[PDB]
Amino acid sequence: EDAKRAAAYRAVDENLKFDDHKIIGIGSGSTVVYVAERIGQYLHDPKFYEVASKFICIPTGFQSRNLILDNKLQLGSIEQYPRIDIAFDGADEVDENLQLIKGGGACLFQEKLVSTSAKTFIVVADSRKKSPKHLGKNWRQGVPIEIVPSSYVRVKNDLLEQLHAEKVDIRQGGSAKAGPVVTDNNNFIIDADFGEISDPRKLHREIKLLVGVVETGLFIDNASKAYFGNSDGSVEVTEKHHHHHH
Amino acid sequence: EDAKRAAAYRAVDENLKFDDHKIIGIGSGSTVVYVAERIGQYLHDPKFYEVASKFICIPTGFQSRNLILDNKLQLGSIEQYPRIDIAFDGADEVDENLQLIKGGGACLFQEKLVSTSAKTFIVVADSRKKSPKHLGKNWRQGVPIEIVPSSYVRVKNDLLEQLHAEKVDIRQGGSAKAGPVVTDNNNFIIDADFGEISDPRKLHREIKLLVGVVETGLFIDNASKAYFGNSDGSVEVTEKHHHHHH
Amino acid sequence: EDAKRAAAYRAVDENLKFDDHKIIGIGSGSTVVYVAERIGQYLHDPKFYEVASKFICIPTGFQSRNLILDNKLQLGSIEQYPRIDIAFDGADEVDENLQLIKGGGACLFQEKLVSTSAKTFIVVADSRKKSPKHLGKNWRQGVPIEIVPSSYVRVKNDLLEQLHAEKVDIRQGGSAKAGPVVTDNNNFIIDADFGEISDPRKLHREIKLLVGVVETGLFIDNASKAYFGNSDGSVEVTEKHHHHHH
Amino acid sequence: EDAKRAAAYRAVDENLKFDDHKIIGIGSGSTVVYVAERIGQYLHDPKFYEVASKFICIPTGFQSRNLILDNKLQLGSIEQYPRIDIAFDGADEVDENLQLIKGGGACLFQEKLVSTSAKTFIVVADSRKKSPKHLGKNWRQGVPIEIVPSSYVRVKNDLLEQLHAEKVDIRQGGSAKAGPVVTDNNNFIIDADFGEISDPRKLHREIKLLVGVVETGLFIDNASKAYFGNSDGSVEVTEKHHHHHH
Repeated sequence: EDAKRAAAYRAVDENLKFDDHKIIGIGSGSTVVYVAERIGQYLHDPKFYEVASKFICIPTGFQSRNLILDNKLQLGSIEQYPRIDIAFDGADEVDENLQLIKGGGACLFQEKLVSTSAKTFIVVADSRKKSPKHLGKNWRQGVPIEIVPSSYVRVKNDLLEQLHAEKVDIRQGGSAKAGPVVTDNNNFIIDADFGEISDPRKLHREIKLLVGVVETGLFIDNASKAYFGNSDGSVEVTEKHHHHHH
Repeated sequence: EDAKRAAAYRAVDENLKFDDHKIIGIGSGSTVVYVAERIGQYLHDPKFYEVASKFICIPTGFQSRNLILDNKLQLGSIEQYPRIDIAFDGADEVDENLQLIKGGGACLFQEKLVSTSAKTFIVVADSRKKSPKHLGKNWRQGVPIEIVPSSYVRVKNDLLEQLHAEKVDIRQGGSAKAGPVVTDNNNFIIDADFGEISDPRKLHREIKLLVGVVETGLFIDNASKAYFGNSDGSVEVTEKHHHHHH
Repeated sequence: EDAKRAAAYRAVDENLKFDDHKIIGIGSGSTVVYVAERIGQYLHDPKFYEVASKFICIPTGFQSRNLILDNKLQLGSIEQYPRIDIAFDGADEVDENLQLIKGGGACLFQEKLVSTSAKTFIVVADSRKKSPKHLGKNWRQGVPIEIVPSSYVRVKNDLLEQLHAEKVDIRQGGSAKAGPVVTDNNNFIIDADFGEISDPRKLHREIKLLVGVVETGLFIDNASKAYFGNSDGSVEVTEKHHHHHH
Repeated sequence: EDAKRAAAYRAVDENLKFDDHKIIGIGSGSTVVYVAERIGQYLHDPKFYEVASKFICIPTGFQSRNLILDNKLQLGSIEQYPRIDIAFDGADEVDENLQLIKGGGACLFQEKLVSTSAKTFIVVADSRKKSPKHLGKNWRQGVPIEIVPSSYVRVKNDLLEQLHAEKVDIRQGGSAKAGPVVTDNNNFIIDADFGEISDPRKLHREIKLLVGVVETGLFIDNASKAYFGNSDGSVEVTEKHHHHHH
């Protein structure tokens, strides 16, 4: 939690341009908590209250919608505000090229609709999310894939037989819900282990073309920067072209 | 698990009438596992295989659908088989009048559609489910209530303000899903604590009449018997009119 | 269309209180078009622009959401604005006691969630909607009933067998969609003919208690006034206690 | 209706192999009516009753499910029977290479899930469906595209801006439902006019990769034959490699 907040405040302070940005994407993170918190803080500041009052915040589902309202920020919809200025969100893993695995919380669809509608997309995470090189290195649970519910047998068959997935499960709802997770868009989630992914761009397209697949947890050529919090208060940043700094 | 299986085998053996019953409701239990198992066993028996081959099993959602198929039983739909002969299911709590709290797994709607379509409804549970007297005694988490998603503020307001609920939460999906649980019928779940419920019949009607409420986890005048497993291998049975035996 | 607009402008002018009302319910009408239009006109007026700029308009689904935006009014959600000051909507039929049949457009659920969240509810219609006495007199197509999709056989059976409905059909989608209409809340619609309905309050409760029923198109003790347009430009008003005037 | 039935009976008689085929896909046609009818007729025949009794018929949504049951055929689900032997369905237009436009009834998703799960796919239509050359020649209403509901602005923007669509509309529900059609999979439908489509394979992939797109009405390299009924009782057949005959 320590690390999570560190990354978030730097991400907002360095990238949110009070002169340029009005439509802000707020993601489904447990790290974004501190993004919404930071933005909320600017609204409590007499210096920025007037400009921050006018920010319209676009959610990526229910926790996100909640984080916005609870921070007293204006809540908009992506349908009314389709051109987003800047979006902040978490990630389940980030690779050396700022390709992401997302969807650990089953909200990958609206996360991607928002992030790919944004001029700038910023990821905020704790340092464990930063892979030595490839997606699928430390996030071992699979690429989340949102699917039409009637297709779960077909999609599982295709992922195994055509795409050579190593492991494919329809995500179940645990103690909160018996049987399959249903998303905010009324879909199922498959978690598909592909091992370490060397060509995530190619992998995404292959999964996306499948009959039954709604969207993948692979976010490709989208994030412009990722901020990673350390417990020790420090923050590392990954940018495009393999450039990284503290 | 011990206790759970004990109750299940007696429930089936004593109540499933191979001469009379063809359409069988199979519930969303973690105790029903052993009901489907028991029924499956009769199908592996040369004596009963021919009759049990012809059973059509009606599920109460995805685990249930799964338990049926995995036990090699014929799978039907409630729409095609609306008159069910006998249904078996679990319960989160059972009172002295065989009124039930159900919905701990968020499948209360299809559980009730099936159980109230059945001539006979049998509950199978471990002994912890058997209340000293009232619903809400040992199940402290609230009556599950399935609601239209846009209504969660309204329904919460009505439950608190009109019905004097003690605690009202929209169930969240835990680590499997960020934000609210979505059911198999695309709805939300509210868990509403009403304390110990002295008139569950009255309570059910009041909740059911609310704008936003789809169905309640209160199963009223439905169960004809409940079987309760003890670890010690013993099985207690509650029947109508406060009659109970081993 | 003539008549429809007449009723709408009087309804708004006489009932929208610029001093008292800020949260306005806008219904799913083809007559409400002219309600949203009228409200929009006040926003184009330098006298009222500042006050009308601050109105927050709560939709009852997609046409409604559209009418609001296209009239340049602020769009809110019922979840964020649960206490509505005044709501305007259409009706498929109105009886002498201002009980309504609604749901001809399959939006009855969100229509009722909004209208019953409002301090004041005003109906706007053309004169054909005004029954000589009872609901079911000139609207012959049935009471719309929103139902959980898996329950359509059960609900039809109950409506016929328990409630003695005269005719029960699951509404089909016509040329736009093969098979059953699916609502904005992912439900089916049954249209149930009960003939002329002498006790709509009793009828509503009976349908609402059924397993599978989400909400009914019977709006009971909700509307405080109804405005009816004539082609001839005239407007008749029905109020509580059988009082009617031009 | 005349023409529609002609095509259907020949399609079944020539392609349904009572020795080889057990799992049969039944489509969402208004022409398939006569396919299900024909199959049903074989079940009324003492010669074929025993073999046809064992056919399991996989539906492509509600009319289809209905056609199966009403013809007394066994009803299965694609999840339980994922490998389909032969599927029959209609089409909104067929080109010279047996590429199809489908989705006029908003059931394109489950139609494609079924047809692409089949070893053999046969189209049955009246002669108006047979384009002189290209898709989009006589079907002028657009390629149906199933989309996640929150994405309708984004998808419309992408179709116009990236793919140069000529016309893009979110399909509305007509008199049966105010606002957007919702499909059996809880999605919206966009009808996108691309004019006459010279490379439907390329077009399908481009639309399918879009954020918000669930599935397209472009069925590519799927149909092995198409039967076209004439009023005059005659039937024309298109096969692979531009081969056509009566």
